[PDB]
Amino acid sequence: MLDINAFLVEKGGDPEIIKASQKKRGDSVELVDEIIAEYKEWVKLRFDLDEHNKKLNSVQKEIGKRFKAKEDAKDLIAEKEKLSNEKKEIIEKEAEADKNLRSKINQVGNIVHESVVDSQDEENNELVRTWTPENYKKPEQIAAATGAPAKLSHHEVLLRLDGYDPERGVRIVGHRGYFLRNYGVFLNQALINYGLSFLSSKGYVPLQAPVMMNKEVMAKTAQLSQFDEELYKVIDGEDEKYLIATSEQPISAYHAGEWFESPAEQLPVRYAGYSSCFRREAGAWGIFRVHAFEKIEQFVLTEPEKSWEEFDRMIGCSEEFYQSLGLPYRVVGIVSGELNNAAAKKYDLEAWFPFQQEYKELVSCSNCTDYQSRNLEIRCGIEKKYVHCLNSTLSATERTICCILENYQKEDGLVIPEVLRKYIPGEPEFIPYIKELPKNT
Amino acid sequence: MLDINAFLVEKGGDPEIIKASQKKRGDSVELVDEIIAEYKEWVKLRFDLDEHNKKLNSVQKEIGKRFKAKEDAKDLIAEKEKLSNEKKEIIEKEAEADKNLRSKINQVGNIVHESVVDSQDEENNELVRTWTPENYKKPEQIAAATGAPAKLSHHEVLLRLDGYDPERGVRIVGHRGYFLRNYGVFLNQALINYGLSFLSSKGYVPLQAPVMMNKEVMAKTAQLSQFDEELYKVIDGEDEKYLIATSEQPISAYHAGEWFESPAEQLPVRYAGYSSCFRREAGAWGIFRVHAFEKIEQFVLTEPEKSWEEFDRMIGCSEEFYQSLGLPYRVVGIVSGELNNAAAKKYDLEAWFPFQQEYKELVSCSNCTDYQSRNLEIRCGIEKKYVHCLNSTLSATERTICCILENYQKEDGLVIPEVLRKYIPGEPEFIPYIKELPKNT
Repeated sequence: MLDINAFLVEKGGDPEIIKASQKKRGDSVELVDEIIAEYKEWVKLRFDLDEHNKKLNSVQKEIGKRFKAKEDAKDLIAEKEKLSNEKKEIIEKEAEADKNLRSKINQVGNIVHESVVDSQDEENNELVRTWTPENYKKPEQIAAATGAPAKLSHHEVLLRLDGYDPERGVRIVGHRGYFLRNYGVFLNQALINYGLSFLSSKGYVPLQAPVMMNKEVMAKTAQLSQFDEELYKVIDGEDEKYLIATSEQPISAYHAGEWFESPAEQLPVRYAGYSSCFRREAGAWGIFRVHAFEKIEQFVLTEPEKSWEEFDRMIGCSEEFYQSLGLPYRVVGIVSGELNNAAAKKYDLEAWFPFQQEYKELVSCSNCTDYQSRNLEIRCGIEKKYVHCLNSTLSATERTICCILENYQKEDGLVIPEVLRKYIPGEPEFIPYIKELPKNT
Repeated sequence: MLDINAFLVEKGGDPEIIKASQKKRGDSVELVDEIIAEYKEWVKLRFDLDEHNKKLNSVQKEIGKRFKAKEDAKDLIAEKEKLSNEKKEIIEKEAEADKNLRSKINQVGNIVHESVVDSQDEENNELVRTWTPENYKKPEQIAAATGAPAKLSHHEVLLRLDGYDPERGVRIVGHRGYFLRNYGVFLNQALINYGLSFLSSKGYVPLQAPVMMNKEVMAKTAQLSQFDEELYKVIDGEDEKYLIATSEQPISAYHAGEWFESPAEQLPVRYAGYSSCFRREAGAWGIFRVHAFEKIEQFVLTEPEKSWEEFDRMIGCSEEFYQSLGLPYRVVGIVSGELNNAAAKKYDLEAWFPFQQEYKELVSCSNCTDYQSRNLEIRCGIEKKYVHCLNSTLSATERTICCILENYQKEDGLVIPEVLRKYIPGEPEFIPYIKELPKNT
């Protein structure tokens, strides 16, 4: 969340900027005035507590004196007990005010970066750049890597290759359930390992995260909507944890409570996160939108002064990865009304799906500045200064497989993307269709 | 579970053999007599239902006649309604008897194979065979692959290599939580991919299973104790699923309700299962006994006549895998009292851990005959004949890493097992210790 002082003009803050941001987000603007008002009540309580402390200390000294002189102190004792009973009430109120103030601040989104387009409608997303492989004329219903008619959807290609089983998957785990089979498995592993090797060659540290997280830690990195909507809860006898939606969650907390005190030397720290991911929300057929999938994630901590440059570097890394796979794409700047609480700015890389004949999101890249690091107490250098946290998908692997399937299909099977070959037993350049589909021409 | 007819001597069954097996298991012997008694009550109910059907049909014809002749039928109508009211009761009882009978049978373990040692005490496990690499003199406190003093435990080696993070892991997910880091990640992926390639070269079909399963399917393949003890439950709004303990669970159900009608040609079917695994029970330090880990599993369906030969083939496959990693081991035949419900026979491969100076289980191999396939209705050929199901660990990868760490350690770092090198970026032959431990000599 934002610093309490950001709301307080008298403490160098900028509440007007927070109001403008709230408005761009399409979120409550009144919340800002409410926070400021509650802050003043909290301050009044603190003053009142301090005055009671001093009066109490004072009447204590008098009682000591009274007893020393062997004089009755009933009057002072009465005053003491009254001041004491008032102090009790004030302590309770201060605690309540502090709690409610923190809950309110927690509802306010990060300050939307000035570059972001102000709109609630994704039709207004910024077209940042477009890339095509140089031998792919234009995005159309043609497989980019083969020049073949993009005749089959990703689900159909995968079925014909016998690379997954949605029917047995649904029987065993329900909605959108699936097994991967034979080359479906090898392709998924190839993307995971290629992804880890690609990032490690860029100095990222491979990090495989646990897929369960304690509630209290998760709550510090993820917004409310995410719990009562997005995350599966795990029951462990009497205890509960959450399954993660992305390794960004546990990895963001990896350095919680730590301090990069010599940041010129210690930062940036860059992690190639790997984990399975679980989402309660997944809506057609295929492994494009499912409840469980794997992701290689970039997660980076930087000095506050350097996060914007790193943002460009991280999307550049993802772009380079998709270029290496020969997949056409565009990069779009997401409108303000579509940012989650933590993001100050977000670019999506959306790759061309030639059967679908549309660009579909494969990557999101966000600068969350110090919104999470403040909660997680990840300090930077010598109120407090915190690191900036950025996250960017490298590959949601099953979804990336869908894009590969549509772009590498041809009449008799699938061409294997060159960079993935070394990661698959036999280093096949091509794998044939094994099965015909019921519906065909 | 066992066939109902196995309990019925009059139906070609062998209840004495089931009693003997129960006794070997240290489970209830009385359960067998109880099942037989309840079966007879069920039969009595069925007879009574059939007699009521015939009487009812009979009195119906008379009522028709009576009405045809325009005669009063109050007497017949009364008899009809009485027979009807009795039929209602019988139907309800039959359903209850059938339910209780099935619940009882479900409690009876698979018939323990005659080769299995009859005992409740693992000290009596059969020593089946022992293997050592030919340049490793004997199991002692010496790293088998390097000849170096096995000075460090697996946890210490992994710490010195900076290959995992138990401290940040525990903070984020609690008990035994961990991240894998750098080479810890690459080694885990290497074992997964080596394992898949090793089995696929043997004709196994790679199969990556979903890690969630619907309750009703899980209950058909896994015993009661497993739910109220072993499995995490997942909360999905109003619904619930389980996280799997091993890909053997969903893969055993992969062919549920299917029929291998030409088994000479269609069987055996062999799967190289891959998934993460989740266990509520994990007890020191390290990634040897943890709540979440990955496993490559052999899962095989065969004709009933061929399962014993396949059992030998499957343990042979696991042995060959450990031999290829240079890890000394022994194979032990688990005593009757230690078999789970489904296993008719189980071998554990236990690998030598030179720091621990003990053999520790890395592989279990079981022939479950048709105990699960009967529940899952997986038929074989032309009462009913079902396939046999066998399962054997190829590698619990994090645990296998522990064995590698102790056996490949030397004074200045870790030798990378030769077969894994091709799977790790840079194909390192050796990786140096990066960190010193607080406690040392």
